[PDB]
Amino acid sequence: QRMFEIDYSRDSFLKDGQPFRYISGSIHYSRVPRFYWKDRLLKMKMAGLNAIQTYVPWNFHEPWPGQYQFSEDHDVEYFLRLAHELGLLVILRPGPYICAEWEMGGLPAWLLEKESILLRSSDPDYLAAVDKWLGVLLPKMKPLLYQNGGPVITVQVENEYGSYFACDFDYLRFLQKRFRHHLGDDVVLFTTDGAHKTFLKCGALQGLYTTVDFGTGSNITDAFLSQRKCEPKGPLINSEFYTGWLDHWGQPHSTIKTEAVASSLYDILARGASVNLYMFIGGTNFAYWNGANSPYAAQPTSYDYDAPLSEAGDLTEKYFALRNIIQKFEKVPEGPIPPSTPKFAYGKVTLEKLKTVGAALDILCPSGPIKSLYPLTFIQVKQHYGFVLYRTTLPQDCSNPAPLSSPLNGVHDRAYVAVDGIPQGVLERNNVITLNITGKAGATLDLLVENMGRVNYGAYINDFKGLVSNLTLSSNILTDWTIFPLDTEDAVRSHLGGWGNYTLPAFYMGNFSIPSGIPDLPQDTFIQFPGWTKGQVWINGFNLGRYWPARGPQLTLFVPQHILMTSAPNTITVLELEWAPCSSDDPELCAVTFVDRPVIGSS
Amino acid sequence: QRMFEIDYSRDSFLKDGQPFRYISGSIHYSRVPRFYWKDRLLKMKMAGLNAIQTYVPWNFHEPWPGQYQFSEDHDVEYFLRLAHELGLLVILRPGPYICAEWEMGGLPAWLLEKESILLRSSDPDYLAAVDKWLGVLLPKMKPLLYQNGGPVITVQVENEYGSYFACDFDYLRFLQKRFRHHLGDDVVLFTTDGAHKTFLKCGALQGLYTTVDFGTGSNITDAFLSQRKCEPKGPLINSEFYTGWLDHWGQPHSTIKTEAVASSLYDILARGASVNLYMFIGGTNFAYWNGANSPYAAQPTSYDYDAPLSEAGDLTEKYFALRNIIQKFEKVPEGPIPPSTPKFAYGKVTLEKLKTVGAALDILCPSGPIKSLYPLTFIQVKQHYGFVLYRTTLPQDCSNPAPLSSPLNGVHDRAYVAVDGIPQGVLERNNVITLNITGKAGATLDLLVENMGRVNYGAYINDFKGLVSNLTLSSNILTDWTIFPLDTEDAVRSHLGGWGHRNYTLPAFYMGNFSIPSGIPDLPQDTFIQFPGWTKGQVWINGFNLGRYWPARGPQLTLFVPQHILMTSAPNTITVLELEWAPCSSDDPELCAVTFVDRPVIGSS
Ligand SMILES: CCCC/N=C1\SC[C@@H]2[C@H](O)[C@H](O)[C@@H](O)CN12
Ligand SMILES: CCCC/N=C1\SC[C@@H]2[C@H](O)[C@H](O)[C@@H](O)CN12
Ligand SMILES: *[C@@H]1O[C@H](CO)[C@@H](O)[C@H](O)[C@H]1NC(C)=O
Ligand SMILES: *[C@@H]1O[C@H](CO)[C@@H](O)[C@H](O)[C@H]1NC(C)=O
Ligand SMILES: *[C@@H]1O[C@H](CO)[C@@H](O)[C@H](O)[C@H]1NC(C)=O
Ligand SMILES: *[C@@H]1O[C@H](CO)[C@@H](O)[C@H](O)[C@H]1NC(C)=O
Ligand SMILES: *[C@@H]1O[C@H](CO)[C@@H](O)[C@H](O)[C@H]1NC(C)=O
Ligand SMILES: *[C@@H]1O[C@H](CO)[C@@H](O)[C@H](O)[C@H]1NC(C)=O
Ligand SMILES: *[C@@H]1O[C@H](CO)[C@@H](O)[C@H](O)[C@H]1NC(C)=O
Ligand SMILES: *[C@@H]1O[C@H](CO)[C@@H](O)[C@H](O)[C@H]1NC(C)=O
Ligand SMILES: [Cl-]
Ligand SMILES: [Cl-]
Repeated sequence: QRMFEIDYSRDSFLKDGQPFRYISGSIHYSRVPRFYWKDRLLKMKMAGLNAIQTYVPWNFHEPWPGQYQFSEDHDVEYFLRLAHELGLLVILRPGPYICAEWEMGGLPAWLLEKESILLRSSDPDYLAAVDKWLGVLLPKMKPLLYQNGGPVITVQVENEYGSYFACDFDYLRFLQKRFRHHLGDDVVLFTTDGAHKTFLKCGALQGLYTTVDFGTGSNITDAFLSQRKCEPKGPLINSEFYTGWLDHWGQPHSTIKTEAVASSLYDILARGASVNLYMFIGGTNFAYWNGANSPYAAQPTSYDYDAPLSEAGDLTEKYFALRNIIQKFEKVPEGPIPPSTPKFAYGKVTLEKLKTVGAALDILCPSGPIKSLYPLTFIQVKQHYGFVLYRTTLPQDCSNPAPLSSPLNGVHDRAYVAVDGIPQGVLERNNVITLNITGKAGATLDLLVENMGRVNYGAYINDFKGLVSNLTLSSNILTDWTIFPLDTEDAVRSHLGGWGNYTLPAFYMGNFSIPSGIPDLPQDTFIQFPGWTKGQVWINGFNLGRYWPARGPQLTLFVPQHILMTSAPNTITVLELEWAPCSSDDPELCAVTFVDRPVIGSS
Repeated sequence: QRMFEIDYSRDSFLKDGQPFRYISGSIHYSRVPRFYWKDRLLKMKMAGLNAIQTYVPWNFHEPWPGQYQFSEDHDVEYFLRLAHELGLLVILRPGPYICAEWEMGGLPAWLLEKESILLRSSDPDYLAAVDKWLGVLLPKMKPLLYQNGGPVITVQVENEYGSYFACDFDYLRFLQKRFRHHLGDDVVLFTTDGAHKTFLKCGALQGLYTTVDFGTGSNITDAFLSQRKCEPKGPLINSEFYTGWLDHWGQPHSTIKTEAVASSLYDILARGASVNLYMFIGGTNFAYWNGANSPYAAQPTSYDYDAPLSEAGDLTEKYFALRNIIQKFEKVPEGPIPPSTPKFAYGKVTLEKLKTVGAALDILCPSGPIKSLYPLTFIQVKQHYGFVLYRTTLPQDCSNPAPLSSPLNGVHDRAYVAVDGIPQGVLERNNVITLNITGKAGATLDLLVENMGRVNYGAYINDFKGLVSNLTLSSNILTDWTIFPLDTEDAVRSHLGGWGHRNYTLPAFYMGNFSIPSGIPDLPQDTFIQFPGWTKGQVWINGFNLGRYWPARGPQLTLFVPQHILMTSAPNTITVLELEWAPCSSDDPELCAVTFVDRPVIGSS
């Protein structure tokens, strides 16, 4: 009965045999707690959007081969039924690579167990993994297709493949074939590339509808001329019309002026194109989900993206401006719009040192260490995210400062160094490849190595983390390593088994109570770390992401109220990696602050 | 052993043998929805108060004799446990008369079934009923007494008795005897009166600790000296230190400056005096609970009182300044203060007229009317609050306007008049006792009479309501009356029988529905409803009577709507009973509407 298709006559979509144009906003269910899905979707519907667009991050659902996460916050099918229920159509972007400022562009790290794998190509081991994944994901998506009573109207194949070096058309044909096998022959399949013949050359394929992306700085006539070169008939489509842009730690927060977004949007819409706003809400890279660009620069925890809905889902000026623009082409729904959530400043919460990482290896590594003559990568020791401790012992005496070095810039991505429990400093990928250490002969040399996010774009998406090449001490190669994978998540959640200048990396814990019986508490809040330097934060064992007040521009992290409790005290755990304000006699300096406003744009 | 006593040697209270003085705030549980009890008491705790004071309005708990309300919003026992769980002490004021700008000063209207009753006196019928109420309420309060493990440290007997004319000391001794009977010999019993010998004269009694009240305009030294005259030894106590004042419809909203309150509080506390702030939160007079003053002037729906916590419980600047003053004397609790609740503007909701009151008689009055030669009062027809319809026929032709009058000024308190379904205007207690009417001989004369609130202070608390004396037409007494007491609360919850039982316009019901989405964490929120183009009436949402609106007079324009009576997915039904003029006649539906705004307007122009 229900039909969605391209008609090449009036250069648009037909939905059930009538002209249709979509006005869509991106929302990534993996960046919004499920608790807030309906709030974010309804606020989108109230803006006049007739569709949403989302990415399926493969690594978010298949963290090990044959092990799947489809429940609760990982419940993509529920997210799509929710959008359908609210009268929203869906543009589905299942990858397998999605880019998206997300860890390894969505590709699982365990693909790198074949060290020579060519990602995003007809590499047969890559293809076999993708097919297995498609064979799990696509049967789930099939009943959600418009034609089968669901909201899914079009499906993107890959993501900006014309920007990748490999240019493997056999790979794209494999995807087309497999998508067609699981989804049937009616579903509209499409690609998205940069709006210029140089990008379309390797991205476009026969039988996949070619669409472009571009933001407020591109000539709109030209951008659409580049799409029409590939598709002379059918809908003009901008699949990613930038409402804002991404951040990197240590760089200024990106913003795009409302007026530019509204002007461009009106223009796109008036030509009768379908369009998706990237992002409409950005949300947050919780835990270790953020990505990175080459040359190595990680994106921060916040994925606010200067979107119309702020990271916490607030209604912004930009929100109402775009709504006003869409009102010129559609009647938007009636009624008042769900509000920006109330925010509460819980104030200062004092922390106490629980344990250094060194002192906690029993619980961080219950299996015992892996021993190896040379250093092993994260992939080889079977850890994907977080931190691995690399231990050796000095061979020569170092009373005088000896150079500890990764000659091949093989510290991926940052390493916190200690000799016999004296902090020595930091090795930084691309930036600091040498550091002067001291200690006795037979001293324990510790390098705590952080994966700061796998690169999500470009040639270097095969980003093994860890010590990926040798380290040398006074030009001599350090050998005889004792490598500890670290179950930081497990250990924080069990209060490190205790259930019932630099400083050494350590866990700091405190807590705070919220009164019950109060109809408006708990509320959303923002955590601040003044005096801290770099680390990871959990509240009630929930990993809220990374803090780095030392680099900016993000100083506060979003804390959604639903992980806060009133029946029992809430516990905050910080893993500070470089310097904690906690030696002081004054214990009041060893503390975090909850504030009612975000600071993601610090100078 | 748990003890709380007056230390007469040391001019002080002893709590478990230690010196104690209290810094209390008034909160009336009958004026805050239960949903928000814990919110207000925690805000009051976080202010630095170590006690709260509250009244028990008898009529709130015994609407008819031997028929009690002690559950939910009427659950005083629970309110007190909640104050105790928060570590607050409680100063209980159970009347039996409480004043409090509350209908009849808390006295049940049914006491008036004896027309000649002398209230607040040793009149034997008033005593019997008081005694019966104390036998119900006081045994419930006994285990909440500090000595028995609860929060209650002192208990007020009567309320400003010294201001009342009767000066019946036997009455006071009767109360003391019965309070002692149910509560025991250790409870601290006390009285409150104006800070001046002319009030303390009839208020004070041996055995009851004498305390005073006074506000920011009183001389603190003179006030405490009047107290010391009755009580030479023991703690100084201002039982009602006014942080603001009451309103009346038609008068500007009363405010008292934060500075004057702060500096008076400082000085009271510098004396080592115990003090209670009246009000700390004021809340709302829902339904028909408001009182009035003589000469007749009703207090409005809002009981904001310019309190440190606003009507809807907001922290105000006054709150912070008062918290700061207390901090100078006492350590105040640590941690963040629960916030002002989020308010939400639901916007315009259109209503439409469902039925005039005239057309809804059968559902409003299902047992039928009472027939009487001359008019009967609300009490005689067994209705205490709301509206009573009086009906007769014109005994003569009035094709030329003829005067309808209540020569003895006996329309209590407002009558909405119609002849054969044509509205004629309004009769008003004091202001307008005559109204010109037209109609044919034998036409139906209707007077919809509103009880605007029984006087809560003065000699005139025996306020019957209704047509309390005869009407004349062209000077001749009108006879043969058909009187319909109106069951408006029931009729509204059944949607005028629609849902079954599992210039002027005719008084009429207007209804309209609005939805709020489910699965949104922060919806529904508190709101405020406004009535642009409407005149005077009653409003319900989901059958919860939010009180009276009178935007024609002010100063209150909005009414407070607590979030917990609002529902998701299921439509919320607004019912408006407009009494004088509805904006609903033109061919513009969008005029027939109300608006929900996110800020209160109780203090305008
Ligand atoms: C020249 C920049 C091209 C890199 N592409 C980007 S950076 C921001 C966005 C998101 O990553 C999105 O997932 C990409 O499709 C397009 N894009
Ligand atoms: C000037 C006459 C004073 C009448 N008493 C009042 S008006 C405000 C307050 C409350 O009504 C309160 O219930 C009374 O005790 C004292 N009082
Ligand atoms: C866009 O480019 C076209 C040429 O294709 C040109 O005619 C037009 O002026 C340009 N518009 C803007 C906004 O620069
Ligand atoms: C190590 O020490 C040598 C000699 O003291 C010095 O030249 C060098 O700068 C040091 N390492 C670094 C960080 O450059
Ligand atoms: C380290 O050096 C040894 C010996 O030269 C070599 O076998 C090994 O491959 C090197 N490892 C890395 C990661 O460079
Ligand atoms: C937080 O928890 C610790 C230990 O569980 C406890 O000592 C403290 O009272 C709690 N609240 C704080 C830190 O104020
Ligand atoms: C209050 O009255 C006393 C007399 O009892 C007087 O000494 C004092 O000056 C007065 N204070 C004020 C503020 O008027
Ligand atoms: C009633 O009408 C008479 C004229 O018959 C007039 O004198 C009088 O002022 C009117 N009274 C009122 C209350 O309008
Ligand atoms: C009504 O008038 C009659 C006759 O004067 C009188 O007996 C009676 O008391 C009056 N009733 C009222 C309620 O005024
Ligand atoms: C008002 O809502 C009630 C309850 O659902 C219903 O009985 C009535 O018919 C509704 N009217 C409108 C216009 O929605
Ligand atoms: Cl997307
Ligand atoms: Cl009180």
